[PDB]
Amino acid sequence: LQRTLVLIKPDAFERSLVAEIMGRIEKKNFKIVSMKFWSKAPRNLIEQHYKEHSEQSYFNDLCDFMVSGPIISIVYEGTDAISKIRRLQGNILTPGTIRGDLANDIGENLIHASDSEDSAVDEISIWFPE
Amino acid sequence: LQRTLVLIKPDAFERSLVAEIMGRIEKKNFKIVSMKFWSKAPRNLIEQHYKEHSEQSYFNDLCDFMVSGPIISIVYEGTDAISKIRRLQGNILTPGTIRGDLANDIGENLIHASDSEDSAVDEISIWFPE
Amino acid sequence: GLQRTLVLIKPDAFERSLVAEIMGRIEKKNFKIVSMKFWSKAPRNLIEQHYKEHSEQSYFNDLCDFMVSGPIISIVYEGTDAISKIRRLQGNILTPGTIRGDLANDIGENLIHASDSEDSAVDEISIWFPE
Amino acid sequence: GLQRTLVLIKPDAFERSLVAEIMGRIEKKNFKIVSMKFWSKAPRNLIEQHYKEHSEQSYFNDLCDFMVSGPIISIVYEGTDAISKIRRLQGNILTPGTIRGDLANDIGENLIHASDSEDSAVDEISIWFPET
Amino acid sequence: GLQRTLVLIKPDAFERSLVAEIMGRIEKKNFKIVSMKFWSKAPRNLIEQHYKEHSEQSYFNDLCDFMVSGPIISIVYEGTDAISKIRRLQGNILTPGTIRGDLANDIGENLIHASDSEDSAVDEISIWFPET
Amino acid sequence: GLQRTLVLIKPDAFERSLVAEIMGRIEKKNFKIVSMKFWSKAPRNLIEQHYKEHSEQSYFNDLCDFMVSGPIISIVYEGTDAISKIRRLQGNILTPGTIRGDLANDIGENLIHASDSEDSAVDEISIWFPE
Ligand SMILES: Cc1cn([C@H]2C[C@H](O)[C@@H](COP(=O)(O)OP(=O)(O)O)O2)c(=O)[nH]c1=O
Ligand SMILES: Cc1cn([C@H]2C[C@H](O)[C@@H](COP(=O)(O)OP(=O)(O)O)O2)c(=O)[nH]c1=O
Ligand SMILES: Cc1cn([C@H]2C[C@H](O)[C@@H](COP(=O)(O)OP(=O)(O)O)O2)c(=O)[nH]c1=O
Ligand SMILES: Cc1cn([C@H]2C[C@H](O)[C@@H](COP(=O)(O)OP(=O)(O)O)O2)c(=O)[nH]c1=O
Ligand SMILES: Cc1cn([C@H]2C[C@H](O)[C@@H](COP(=O)(O)OP(=O)(O)O)O2)c(=O)[nH]c1=O
Ligand SMILES: Cc1cn([C@H]2C[C@H](O)[C@@H](COP(=O)(O)OP(=O)(O)O)O2)c(=O)[nH]c1=O
Ligand SMILES: [Mg+2]
Ligand SMILES: [Mg+2]
Ligand SMILES: [Mg+2]
Ligand SMILES: [Mg+2]
Ligand SMILES: [Mg+2]
Ligand SMILES: [Mg+2]
Repeated sequence: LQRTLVLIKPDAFERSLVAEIMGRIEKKNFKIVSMKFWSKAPRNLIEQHYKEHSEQSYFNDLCDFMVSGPIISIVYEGTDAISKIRRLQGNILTPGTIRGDLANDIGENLIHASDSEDSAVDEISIWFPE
Repeated sequence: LQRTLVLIKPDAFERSLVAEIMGRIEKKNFKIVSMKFWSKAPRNLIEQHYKEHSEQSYFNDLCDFMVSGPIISIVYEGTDAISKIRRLQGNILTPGTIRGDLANDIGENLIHASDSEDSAVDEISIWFPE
Repeated sequence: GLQRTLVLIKPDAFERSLVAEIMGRIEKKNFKIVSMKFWSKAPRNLIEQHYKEHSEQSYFNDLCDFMVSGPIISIVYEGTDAISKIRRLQGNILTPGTIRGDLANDIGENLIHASDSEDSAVDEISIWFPE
Repeated sequence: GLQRTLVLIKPDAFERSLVAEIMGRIEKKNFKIVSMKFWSKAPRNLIEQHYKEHSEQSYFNDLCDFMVSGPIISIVYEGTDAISKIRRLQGNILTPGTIRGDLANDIGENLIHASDSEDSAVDEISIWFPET
Repeated sequence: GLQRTLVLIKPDAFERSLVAEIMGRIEKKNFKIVSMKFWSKAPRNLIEQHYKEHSEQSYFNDLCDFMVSGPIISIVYEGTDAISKIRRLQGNILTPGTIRGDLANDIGENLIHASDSEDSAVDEISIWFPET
Repeated sequence: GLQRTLVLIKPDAFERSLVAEIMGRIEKKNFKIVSMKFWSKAPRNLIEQHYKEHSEQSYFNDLCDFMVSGPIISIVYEGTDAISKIRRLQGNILTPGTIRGDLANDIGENLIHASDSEDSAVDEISIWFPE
């Protein structure tokens, strides 16, 4: 039984897919543990969240995009939660997942889910320092 | 163009209807303006929110219920937003609405939506004092 | 005020693959299945009892003919005020939001029966669930 | 008996990605497609003919500019009582359960048009499918 | 050609209100119901017969106590390649797109059983529908 | 990497009322309709061109027969990497999550065609949209 961090990206709000995305996590029996609405995320928070990528050349376009609209940060709890929600997120190639059914751009891909126990602990501390 | 207050009640979490409910408001083109997750709402907040009802004999069962599980408080924005989201909420008698399609008890009815300009201003100040 | 009502999923439901869709609308309003029977063909006897009140109508035989034209499922549903709330779920072909309102388009081929009163329920339930 | 009626999927439907959602509700009510055309941009005179009863109203020009602001789909549907049944499906932005009731929140950007009468239906059909 | 297979809707499905959701996915894949029974409580020997290949495992008793903890529905489905197609629909809790992949998160509370072979299928069917 | 691909909604789609469901899956993956035509009956000519590569197969005539058995809609879709992504949406009757995976159950009656490569798209698009 784990906790993991999810961000619902601005494009979800654009395309009104917010509930669709959350619904898929709900219908798999994961529980909201805490949650925040950000009309525009503090760019500092975004930069930390993507620190890993600061050296990639796409980094700035990424931060620009993540701050160009609302986002929701969620802490989800459930059995094998990190691994499972990752699979649920999927990729824009494989049907059945969130990115597989709804997303279409390597950049505008609707959702973030932590990919490891370390990044999960880390990403939760970023959005939910308390 | 108005702002209104919505609560998603504990029974929504019980029955995993949270996204279903939010989805219906999203698909009608209303926008999240701000939002809070409460694993257990401060009973003080609940009592204020339902002050109007303190004289009714059902009052305490009501507060007990509203605090027996998570709730989400949302500020929604959109044309005629107060009136419309009210209609959307509906009642447990009329199909097509949230309560009409999903709820079934006069007490456990999934959602709250402000019913007037005054109560809307008031209810937003309660959950979102800033 | 807990109650019980009798529901028939009609042959057009199977024909058109709307069995899950119909039941799911009843399930989402928090009604519980209490008894259920699948009938590949319903005894013309049982049908005529079910629609005994209509025996003196022009449409009585085409009704029966149709009700035996394919499978049907009889369900006993249970929940607060079930008799009347499931009735509103069923609705009519004129009111969007209901089962007939969204999915049906014909006076006769209309997907679902639901008891219209307590007398009818107690009565209908007996027909389909003699036990 | 069988009627035919004319539907237009408006540009807001394409923008908001509700084209399948809309056609879906009509499909699930057991109505069939007889004719269908996709217009990346509907010609302005077609739009102006289609709304000709509206030609004197203040909103007339803005309406047409809107209906021309993006793609539209015109569809002839066939089904029992199609005209009235599909009018009802469309509903309005005050009626939960209908297309405009669940999905629309604007007097002008309301996703869909359907013929409102036997004659307006026959008329509207010849505009979008004159080759008959 | 046509096969028949046996499905069980488990008690977790009734608790979580996913009975229509589950049957729906099989219905949309074009499989037909031939037989169906609702059990408010399935008799324990039926459950124990149904899982008899499992009788030596540690989990055997807990499994049966679970399958008896609430209602279940048994269904015979008919369709082309039904056994394998419906096994695949069920999937597992690691495979998005399937019943267990989208809706389940427990090794035991996994909503649905379907026959996994021609023989297990014929066998399982006589257990729940012995009157044939 | 914007692309265009040709999609056919087959006669089983209409027969079974899955036209909106199919298109909606394409719409939700953010693909845009660029051209569209409804055909109450498709010219056996156009079909045979479309399936010219299969002309030497056992199934070639039943294929054609079926493709003319009811309406079809040809759609030109457009979006990043559309040719290949719509192909994965279409999937096969063995893989849940795809159109065929969820909705189809037959080698032949399988609801939808999508271009399998750029050559096929450019080629197919021409057949159905000569203009
Ligand atoms: C790898 C990669 C990422 N990105 C951007 C878009 C993504 O939203 C974000 C994160 O990408 P990445 O960390 O590779 O994937 P995930 O979202 O599964 O963690 O960085 C690109 O724009 N191009 C790329 O090649
Ligand atoms: C009127 C009423 C309310 N309640 C409880 C349940 C409801 O969640 C809450 C509010 O009821 P009310 O203010 O009447 O309706 P709304 O939710 O539309 O504002 O009070 C009862 O339990 N019984 C009653 O008769
Ligand atoms: C009234 C009527 C009913 N029927 C059929 C379909 C109905 O489900 C059944 C009884 O009709 P009715 O009492 O109108 O509907 P309900 O199912 O709501 O009781 O008989 C007709 O075929 N034609 C008719 O004119
Ligand atoms: C009344 C009205 C309609 N419209 C648009 C949206 C309507 O679909 C169309 C015709 O209006 P109207 O005839 O009132 O609505 P309906 O479409 O139900 O017949 O014109 C406006 O843009 N402004 C307006 O004030
Ligand atoms: C493996 C396993 C199964 N089960 C339950 C859930 C399974 O549906 C059933 C049989 O297990 P198994 O044969 O592994 O799964 P399947 O249902 O895919 O054949 O028993 C447990 O309760 N505990 C376990 O460790
Ligand atoms: C291979 C094959 C195809 N068909 C039909 C249905 C297929 O959609 C069409 C071409 O077959 P195929 O190339 O296998 O499928 P796809 O549609 O993915 O190209 O011909 C058969 O009826 N039987 C067969 O064995
Ligand atoms: Mg990553
Ligand atoms: Mg009130
Ligand atoms: Mg009646
Ligand atoms: Mg009008
Ligand atoms: Mg097995
Ligand atoms: Mg191929």
